[PDB]
Amino acid sequence: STSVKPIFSRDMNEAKRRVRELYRAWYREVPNTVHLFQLDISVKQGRDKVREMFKKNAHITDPRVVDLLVIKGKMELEETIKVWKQRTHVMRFFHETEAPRPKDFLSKFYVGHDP
Amino acid sequence: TRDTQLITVDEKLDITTITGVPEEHIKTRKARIFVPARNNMQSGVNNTKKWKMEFDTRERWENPLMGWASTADPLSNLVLTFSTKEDAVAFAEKNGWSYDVEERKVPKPKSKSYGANFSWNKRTRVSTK
Amino acid sequence: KLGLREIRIHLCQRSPGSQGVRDFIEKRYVELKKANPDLPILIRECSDVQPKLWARYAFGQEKNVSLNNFSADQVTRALENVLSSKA
Amino acid sequence: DTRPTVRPRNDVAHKQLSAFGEYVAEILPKYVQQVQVSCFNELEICIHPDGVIPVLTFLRDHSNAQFKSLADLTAVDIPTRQNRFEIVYNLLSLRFNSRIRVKTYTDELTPIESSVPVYKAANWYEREIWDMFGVFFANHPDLRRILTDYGFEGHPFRKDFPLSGYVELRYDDEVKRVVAEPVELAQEFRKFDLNSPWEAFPAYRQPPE
Amino acid sequence: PTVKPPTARKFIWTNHKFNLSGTPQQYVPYSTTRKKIQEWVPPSTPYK
Amino acid sequence: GVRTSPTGEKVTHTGQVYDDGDYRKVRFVGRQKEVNENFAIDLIAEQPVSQVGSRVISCDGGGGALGHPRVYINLDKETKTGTCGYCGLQFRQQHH
Amino acid sequence: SNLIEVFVDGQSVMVEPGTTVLQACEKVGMQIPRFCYHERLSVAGNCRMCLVEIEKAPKVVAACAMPVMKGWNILTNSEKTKKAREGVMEFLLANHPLDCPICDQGGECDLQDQSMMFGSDRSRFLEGKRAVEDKNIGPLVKTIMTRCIQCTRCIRFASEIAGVDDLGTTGRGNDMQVGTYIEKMFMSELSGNIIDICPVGALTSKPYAFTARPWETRKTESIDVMDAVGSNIVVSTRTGEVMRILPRMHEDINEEWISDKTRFAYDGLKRQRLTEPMVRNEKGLLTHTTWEDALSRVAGMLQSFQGNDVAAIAGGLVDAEALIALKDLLNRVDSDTLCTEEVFPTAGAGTDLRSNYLLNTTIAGVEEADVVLLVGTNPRFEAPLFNARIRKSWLHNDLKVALIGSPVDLTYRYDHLGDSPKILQDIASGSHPFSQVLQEAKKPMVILGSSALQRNDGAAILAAVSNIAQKIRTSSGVTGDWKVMNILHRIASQVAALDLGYKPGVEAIQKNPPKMLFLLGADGGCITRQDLPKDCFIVYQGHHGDVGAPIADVILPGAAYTEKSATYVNTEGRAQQTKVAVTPPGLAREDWKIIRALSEIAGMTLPYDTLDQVRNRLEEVSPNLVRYDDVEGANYFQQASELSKLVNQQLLADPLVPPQLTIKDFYMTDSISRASQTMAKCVKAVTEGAHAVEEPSIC
Amino acid sequence: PSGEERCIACKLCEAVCPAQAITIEAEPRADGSRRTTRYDIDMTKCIYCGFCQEACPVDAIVEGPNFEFSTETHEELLYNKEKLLNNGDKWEAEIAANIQADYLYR
Ligand code: SF4
Ligand code: SF4
Ligand code: SF4
Ligand code: SF4
Ligand code: FES
Ligand SMILES: [K+]
Ligand SMILES: [Zn+2]
Repeated sequence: STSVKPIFSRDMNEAKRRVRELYRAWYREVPNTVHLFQLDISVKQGRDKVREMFKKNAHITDPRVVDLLVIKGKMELEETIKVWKQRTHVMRFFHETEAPRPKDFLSKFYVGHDP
Repeated sequence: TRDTQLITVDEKLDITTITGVPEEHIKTRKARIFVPARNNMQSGVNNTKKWKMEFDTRERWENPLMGWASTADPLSNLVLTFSTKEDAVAFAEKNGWSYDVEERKVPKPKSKSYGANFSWNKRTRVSTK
Repeated sequence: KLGLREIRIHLCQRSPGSQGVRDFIEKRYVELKKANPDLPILIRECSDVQPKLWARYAFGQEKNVSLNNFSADQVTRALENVLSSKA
Repeated sequence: DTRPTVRPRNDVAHKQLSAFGEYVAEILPKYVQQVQVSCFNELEICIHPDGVIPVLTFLRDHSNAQFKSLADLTAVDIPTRQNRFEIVYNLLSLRFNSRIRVKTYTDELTPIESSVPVYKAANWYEREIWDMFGVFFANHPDLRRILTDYGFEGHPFRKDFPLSGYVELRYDDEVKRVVAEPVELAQEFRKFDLNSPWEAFPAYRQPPE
Repeated sequence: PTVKPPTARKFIWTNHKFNLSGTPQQYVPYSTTRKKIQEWVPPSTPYK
Repeated sequence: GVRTSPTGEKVTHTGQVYDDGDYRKVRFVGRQKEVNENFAIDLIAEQPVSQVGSRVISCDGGGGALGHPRVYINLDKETKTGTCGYCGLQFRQQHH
Repeated sequence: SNLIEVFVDGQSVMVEPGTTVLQACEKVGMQIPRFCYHERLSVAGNCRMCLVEIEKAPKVVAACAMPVMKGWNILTNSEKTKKAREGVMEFLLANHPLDCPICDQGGECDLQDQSMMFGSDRSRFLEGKRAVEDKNIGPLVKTIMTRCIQCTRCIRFASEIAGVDDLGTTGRGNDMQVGTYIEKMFMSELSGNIIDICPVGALTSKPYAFTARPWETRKTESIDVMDAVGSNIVVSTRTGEVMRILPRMHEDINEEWISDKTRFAYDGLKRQRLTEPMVRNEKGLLTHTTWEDALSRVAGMLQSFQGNDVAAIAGGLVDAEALIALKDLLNRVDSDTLCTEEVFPTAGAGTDLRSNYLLNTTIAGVEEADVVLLVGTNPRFEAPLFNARIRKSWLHNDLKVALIGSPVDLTYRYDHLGDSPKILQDIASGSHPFSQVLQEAKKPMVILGSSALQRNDGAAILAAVSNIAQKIRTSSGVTGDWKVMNILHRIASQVAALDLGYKPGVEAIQKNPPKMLFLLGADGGCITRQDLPKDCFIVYQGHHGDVGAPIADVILPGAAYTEKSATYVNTEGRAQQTKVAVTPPGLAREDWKIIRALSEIAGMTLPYDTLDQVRNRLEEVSPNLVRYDDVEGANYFQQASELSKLVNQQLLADPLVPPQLTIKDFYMTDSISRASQTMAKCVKAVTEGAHAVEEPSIC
Repeated sequence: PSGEERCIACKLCEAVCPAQAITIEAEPRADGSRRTTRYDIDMTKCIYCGFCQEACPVDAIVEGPNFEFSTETHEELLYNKEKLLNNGDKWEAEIAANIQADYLYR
């Protein structure tokens, strides 16, 4: 039952190799992206954001899911490197317009009914 | 048999990260797995044959301009259909939603006798047809 | 103050592990209530629950004691621990 | 066929297509799981997802088939099934003036083998399936989004994706660019419950549970 | 209409109006329904 | 008919008017609130009751297929006038 | 065993003898068409739409009334069966009015749907149609009787469920008219349910008239709180508004019926609502403010005062989540003065044992009982759906019913023992003739209403009634597990509050008058400002402005039962959860969130921020409040009686007069109902008639 | 012809509208008639398909002849009941004549 067709990785050790390789490519590419897209952020800010995205999923332990996340990341790399994206797409990771939303009970209580 | 060369994964299935759903609409949403009640205004029972999954209701407010009903809940009109409770629970679990299961209410079998309407010594005798 | 304010006993109706708690209720609970009239001792049965003894002291502090697989005498001593010693 | 309002029946095709289904099942037992022919005469072959290339190549190249054209390749999301995604191949044979549907299945994480080696038309169809349903086709020349926006996260055609999505776009003068924000609708989509409580088609009545 | 004239109803406009967009006579949308939830009016007296 | 509120705003045939403290009446500043002056409740009442000589009468609204679905109205109660559920026309049974 | 074998379209099904063709077809998943048959009503066999062919038989049989015979093969999809359905539908629609656009039954009509599936697509009726007079049977049911198909479901329901024989057939033939003949109102605690059973638009809801259509309404499955039966319901919402209340079938509670109050009191939730926090100004008048200010004023006094100076009173429509939340907040100031408005004797084992304050026999148990003794209660009005269960057993199982109270109309003939409480002592001693009945009864059932316990002699009645139950139950005649003693509650919050540890009644609040009082939905006027230390800081949290709000110094708006997911425990002890259908109106918030916020402002932050965390706390205080739709048995009845005998109080001479004697007292008992304008029309009707309440009905 | 509104709030137009452009709320009128309190058409959601005039059983809602109603603002294209009634009273003479010509094909 648990026997399942793999995507690329046969174990988490082989998958975590692809995660690290992907982080390398992203880390090289932020300096060019800031220059090419003419963004008003720093290279450190972009490299921090890459770290944040890689940290969000820091809990997964399924080799197949990690492969898909790596596949999706690599696609976003082809888009950004080849300038298929635009300045609006690259800057959507930073959520500049979204004013900070309350994250404490009292603040949520004063504004609305949401959990 | 299948000769693809397979791997063993003993982890539970969790696909939350690869579905594109914002975090707020996973952690804080409560799913309801139920068999819809029959509309008491009609006697048909074909809308009680399949399980459904719904989500908690959230705020709707009046549009200032026209008074329409405005919402910020993306999962407001999302209703899923399942053949079984097990299938529904599996789908919720792999998508990381918290769920509450309510068991099917089946009409109880009954005793129906047209003769009892004309009983000799019982209270089932009807006074009008 | 810091004395006892409430006692709650949770158990099952048909489980084997809670047999001890059922024995105390059937025999020694009546004696206890007369001894401590104004204290609220709440027995709340529910199917397939590990038996427990909850005690609420003043200002909301609460303690729990598991009564699983306890004999009736042990239950009496545990209640005597709560009633005697107070937080 | 003198009933004005009722679709005529063609039994000659039903006998012909049924026999060809037996023909395929006999030749490809290793993958064929079910063969059915419909009332309106269409043959469907249902296969294990590991026989996509063998079955498609046989149908394309066998001299008693010659299904050289891939009319369409799509997917259907059925959440209740543990393998929620049904992959459907519709093929056309100009030599014999016939059509055949091939069906297989997969789930969120299990890949299917790309059919590009068999039909070069499948390149874009497979990209659309990935973009819209999230099914991964292994050994594809270039698998990437084709219909969704750049950076779009999610697979819209899954039954669990909201119709209006999770984000919406507008132009913000402060940042002088188009920005994405969570979706708020002035008028919420009104879900109409239209199904009737009374059964309509007895012949499809499902056995009681 | 000089030959086959339109039927006469009382409610039909006697004076036609050209497009009124961009003018003081323009149409402004609004809701035609009354309030749904009435609200408790507190007493006008000082209790105690 | 159109009656005006103490603020001056016209009231609609649905009874809608913005109360004194509502900010939404600013949308009418420099523009207008469009209200139809022909109130259908007042115009139907003007139509005379029809005297007929049967316990049951039919109404199609006039025009045949250009009216409303045909219905039959009972006129056996002499404390009221039979009214059509579509067109609002009233009928009465004429004492034989 | 005794099962016989029949075939439905060739597939074998084993059915008990006496089963009908209809019921047999169900067991294979086929629903025979129907207009007159209802599983909870008597068989009539008059619509003729159930007709079905039996193979090797020349005549079609009415499935609703014909028992199956061994070997029969039932042809549900045969040409003869299909042609019979088409003919019947053709006769049904011949004189039917063309009213679907103006008929509120559109989209949920069985005549429409069964015409589409089992009827023809066109008419060959080239004649005129019948027209019928309209009949006023009250302000709740609209009659457009030209749409009636003469199914006699309303006649049977009133006779066989409501016990009222006011509906009948006048005339014969095509001119046969359902009605009252005279000008009469079908007013009853179950009147509205004729609307549901009527498969057409002949009977419809006046309050709901024209407001919506079936397809545009979202269905929310919640619970009713107007009473303690916990009737399961459906709340139909459109565009963030509540449009109607419909029954949801639960066999062991409400079957498929609800009371008129449950059905027609939803319109009071749109009037006299609390939408914004309010505080007193210098002049002494309540003025609108913000949650920040109002919660700060309340928290300052909570910090200042402590112990018995802080008190709370819980009302009838309070959820368990809020009840425990308030308890924790007041406990953290070392106050146990948590009180209700509904008295329950605290003598003996009081609330220590659940069995002492629950309807232990369950609602469904009445069907298995042989004798029922009712003490100091009008179950018709205190629990309309519970009385309907009694009448069912009265009708089908020949149950015997006795009453010790004022002679009321329960819709079934009963033995009136008397009104003085002293009869309860005689029934024990054996003097009274009814004593033998309880002793000869295999499964007797004794029911005491919470209304009678409100008397100053309540503790005496409970022990006397308890003593009766012990004697007969102890005698070997009663079975191993039959539970004889029962309490019938009229309030939805009581059982949960008792389970949670609340003190029943406001006696403790008058012994030690408090300087700060939380009124959590308490609109019953139990405690007023003449009973409290002058300068009391009263806090009212609720959804309506009725009696508690105008006297308070701070008002904290709260949600209603349609606006929150909350736990309510019925008289049985079964816990059921409501679900959100609309959200709280203005600046209103969920009840347990107001307390949780207040705790943080005051420093006494509670250990729960989510609903699933406050429900875990409910499990700690009572594990049964999270087991939804399960009845948990209570035992240890003998232990409770032993304690009750100790005190020995004295019964009073006052006769047992139920609070509600006529229908007029039924319609307005809580804040939501008092606000409702429909329940106001009902009261006006049963006091003066339809002389003034009658309204035009044209469509 | 009396001046009474043809609409009876059946809501068939609302149900068939492929674009969900119609919003309707109804209540009993002071004379007991089934009439609308809201009838709103969002003309920036409409596809001008005419399904709502096919569905109407009383010939109440019609797509008229006019095509020259372009506006300078979006809000002017969110039509309410009063706007739609004024258009009917504005265009009734032409609307009725066109129906007379085509009602035999319908
Ligand atoms: S009851 Fe109403 S909806 Fe049903 S067929 Fe008759 S008119 Fe139409
Ligand atoms: S009024 Fe309704 S329930 Fe009564 S006989 Fe007529 S159709 Fe049946
Ligand atoms: S014409 Fe416009 S309003 Fe009418 S049904 Fe079509 S889209 Fe809807
Ligand atoms: S416009 Fe016509 S279809 Fe729409 S609600 Fe009115 S009568 Fe019904
Ligand atoms: S359902 Fe059998 S005659 Fe009506
Ligand atoms: K009805
Ligand atoms: Zn008419």
